[PDB]
Formats: sequence, C-alpha cells, structure tokens
Amino acid sequence: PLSYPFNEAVALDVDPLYAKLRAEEPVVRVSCPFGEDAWLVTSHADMKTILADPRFSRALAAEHDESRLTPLPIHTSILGMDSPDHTRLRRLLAKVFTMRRVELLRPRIEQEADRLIDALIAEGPPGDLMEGFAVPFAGTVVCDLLGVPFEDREQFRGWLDAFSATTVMTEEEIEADTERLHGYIAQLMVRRRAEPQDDLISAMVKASDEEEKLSEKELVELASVLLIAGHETVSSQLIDSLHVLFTHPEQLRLLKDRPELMPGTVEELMRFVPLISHVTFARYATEDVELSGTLVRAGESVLPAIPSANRDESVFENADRFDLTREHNPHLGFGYGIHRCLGAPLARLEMQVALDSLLRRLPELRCAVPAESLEWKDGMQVRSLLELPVLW
Ligand code: HEM
Ligand SMILES: CC(C)[C@H](S)C(=O)N[C@H](CO)Cc1c[nH]c2cccc(F)c12
Repeated sequence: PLSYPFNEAVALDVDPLYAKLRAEEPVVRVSCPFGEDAWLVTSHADMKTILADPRFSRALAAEHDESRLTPLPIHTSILGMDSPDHTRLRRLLAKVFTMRRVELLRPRIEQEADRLIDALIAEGPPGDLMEGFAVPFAGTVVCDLLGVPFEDREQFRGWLDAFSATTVMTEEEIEADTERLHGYIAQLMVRRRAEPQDDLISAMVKASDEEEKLSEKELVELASVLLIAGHETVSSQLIDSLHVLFTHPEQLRLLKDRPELMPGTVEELMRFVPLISHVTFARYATEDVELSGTLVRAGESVLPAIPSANRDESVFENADRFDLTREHNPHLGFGYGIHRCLGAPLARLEMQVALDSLLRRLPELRCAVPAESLEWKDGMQVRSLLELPVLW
C-alpha cells in the first residue's frame, strides 16, 4: 500500500498525483500515519457517495483504530456521530443557529471589518492581513456568536492547534491541550447557565436543559468544535483566498469592476482553494460498496480527499483554473449530505464582507513580497499563511 500523504503540502499547490489517480485509479489503498490502512478516494462522484450514502459511517470509526493523520482521534462531537445521536445534536443547532441569527450579525460583522481596516491604516503599511485582519476578524465574529470572550484569546488560542496538528505535537501535548480547552468551555457553561447572554452557548445550554437533550460533555465538545471552526477554518480560508486573488491579478480586476460577482467569487474560492491539507475525517463501510471499480469491504475505511474532488475535470471544466465567473460549481468545500457544514451561511457572510470591505477601503491592495518569500503553517489539517504582508 502507498504511504500517505504522498508529499507534504506546499503553499496552495496540489500534488500532481491526484490528477493521475482521478484518471487511472480513482480509489487506491494507502497506509496512514496513524491507525489502520484505508482507501483514498479522489473523484467527485465517489466523494459524494462516501459523504452522504448511509452505507458509510462516522460513528464506526470509534470501534476501530481510526485511519487518520493526527496522532490521536479528534473529538469531532457531532461530526463523529451517526443517527440517531447526530440527529439530536443537529436538531439542537438548527433551532438555535438559525439564518435569522446569522443575518442579524451582519451589522456587527461589517463594523468589525471597518474597525480592523481603520487600525491597519492608522498603523501604516506594510500590514499583515493574517494577524492584522483575518485572525482577529474570524475570532471576534465566532466569539460574538458563541459567547466565548474574545479577551480570553491569549489563553485559549494556544490550545486550538491540538485539534488539527498532524506531525508537530506529541500525543501527551495533544491530550493536555484538549483537556484544557474542554475544561475552559465547561467553566464558561457554568457562568452562562446562571447568567444567559445573547449567544449560542447560552441558547444551547438553555435548550438542552429544558428537554435534557444533551449531556454536559456533549455540549462542551460541541461548543469546542464550533470555536475551532469559526476561529481557525474561517481565518485559514480567508487568508488563502486573499493569496489566490493576489496571485490571479486579472480575476481581482474583474471582481473590482463587477462587484455583483462576489457571491459566485466566494463559491469559486471555496472550490479552488485546497483548504483541507489532504483529507477530511475517515468513514467506515457498513456494507460492501464498489467505488470506481474498487470494492470497499465492510469494516474498511475511506479517506475523502475533498480538494481533489473539487479539481475533478469531469465535473468542472478547466478544473485547474480559477475562474470567479464560474456558474456551474457543485463544489464540496462545505461538505455534502448528513455532515454538510452548518456554519456555511455564516462563513459565506464573513468571506463576502471581509473581501468587499478590503477592496472598497484599500483599492490599491497588493502583496508586499514575492509569493516565494511567504511562510506557510505546516503540520495542520488545513493550509494557512502565517503572515501575508501587504501594501496599499
Ligand atoms: C470557510 C470556513 C469553513 C469551511 C471551509 C468549512 C468546511 C466544512 C466541511 C468541509 C465540513 C464537512 C466535514 C466532513 O464531512 O468531514 C464541515 C462541517 C461542519 N462545519 Fe464547517 N466550515 C467552515 C466554517 C464553519 C463555521 C463557521 C462553523 C460554525 C461555527 C462550522 C461548523 C461546522 C459543523 C458543525 C460541521 C459538522 C456538521 C455535522 O456533523 O452535522 N463550520 N465544515
Ligand atoms: C472539517 C474540515 C474543515 C477539516 S478536516 C478541519 O478543519 N478540521 C479541524 C481540525 O481537525 C476540525 C474541525 C473543523 N471544523 C469542524 C466541525 C466539526 C468538527 C470538527 F472536528 C471540526
């Protein structure tokens, strides 16, 4: 079996092997850094199967030494459950994490983007769009939504890496930091239970207490993954998207000349940016299933390489090209089926607001160094820049 990942992720470059696999052997046996061997899935159609078809299970991973890139299995909360447990947590969030809640956040989100740009301008160029914009923008938004104090960032931010680190932390460090984040959220819930605020943690604690729907551990682990998703995934996709726009200056000119392309632009960034470094979380087969001529037997795992699905040339014409006018775009950047992203309306709002605000306030925004000089964050499950220096 081939050793996987084949190569360490570099910048936003996609490994040429994925295009060879999609064309000649779309499903291949690999050996994983931790846990059992697995079947690597690379095509769009098979990706939809293993993400949505009831024959593939997340909860079965707990009965195995789960195929994975991280030293220990991650506490994925809702994303590690099947029905009926998944349905219980999913229904809870649907009732408190509504579209109206997200749309009512837009004035505060727009105000935070303007405040961060005010600070960038007051401090003068060169600025850092990562630590000086994407990180605190994503962070204040999710902290506002969830009810985690943004002022506690100095203590919790150093724990989040333990949910994503692949090669850069020991299992002892991962266990300690995971326990520290859970313990910190647990103490926040004691306060929020007694003194509810207009945020998601309070609403979840209240909805769960009234119907005894979730245990305290389930609530703690769920709030934790929402904080990782809003703080880390959003800021990573935002900073990678800015890198894509800077390195495709003709598409950036088109976006500034036709601002109505922004909704389609965000979707094409979701598709084109290979945000997941390699694969998302393993599923396990409950029955024999044939995928692209390869038989996956019951009890075997499949790794969904979502970035490769989004480059599938049988689905997206010129899949290797970034084209923000692309109309047909059934990308899997937000997942598919039972576990599809429920933060996607908010992520879409943040991306649109962030990019509209930057292009509106800083019309001359350009990268301050050659892209070869940039430093990327290695050893994580998503790709992100450590710094993006800009002039204006
Ligand atoms: C641009 C930023 C984001 C991206 C790219 C993203 C992407 C994804 C993807 C690909 C999945 C599916 C994972 C899988 O099937 O293995 C997912 C699931 C999920 N995302 Fe997001 N997400 C983002 C932001 C958020 C935000 C802001 C939240 C909420 C605060 C969130 C909450 C979730 C949850 C709860 C799930 C699991 C749903 C379930 O298990 O039923 N995400 N996301
Ligand atoms: C999930 C993908 C976007 C990749 S794989 C990722 O960022 N994964 C993160 C690091 O492993 C964990 C994560 C991000 N959003 C989540 C929502 C529910 C449970 C979770 F565990 C996560």
